[PDB]
Amino acid sequence: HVSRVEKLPKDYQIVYKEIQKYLFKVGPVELNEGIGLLSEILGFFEEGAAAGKGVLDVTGTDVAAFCDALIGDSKTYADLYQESIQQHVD
Amino acid sequence: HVSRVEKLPKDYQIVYKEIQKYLFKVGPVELNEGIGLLSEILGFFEEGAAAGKGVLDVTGTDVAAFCDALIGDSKTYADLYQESIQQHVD
Repeated sequence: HVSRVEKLPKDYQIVYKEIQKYLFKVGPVELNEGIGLLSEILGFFEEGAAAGKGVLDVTGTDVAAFCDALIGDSKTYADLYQESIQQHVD
Repeated sequence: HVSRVEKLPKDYQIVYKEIQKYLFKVGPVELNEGIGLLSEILGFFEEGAAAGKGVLDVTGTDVAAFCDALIGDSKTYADLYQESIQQHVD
């Protein structure tokens, strides 16, 4: 078995590696929120591939601007976190 | 500010809610890996929307089968986790 990152087309992998570096430097500092963000970007990329898009058609040429639009807050993480607890009750 | 989940088209939100329930019952039990998986599915959905796809064009009609293909292992989480540490050095 292998990481789904390794299953991306090569172009997508190159841009993902740029992304990991960037987000480390400007994204959430916390390990878990950091991986949540990365996981999310990975899914953009996976659906991009499946849709027959080139990576820059997903991010645009300004990849940092793409990342920046997902870091504006942590409401998204917070939602997913709170929902999982509400369930773990179940 | 609001969760990006709330910014999805309504059809995508409906299928995401089905997904949260399903994954809770069959997905990783661990809180963090669970949110990582959810984050990833969310990105599939976000790129689906941006690409002009209907949700079932992203998941297929067998939504449980879609979820099942992302739960076959945790190599993907493990990768993202190990990479973040290697960096937090930096």
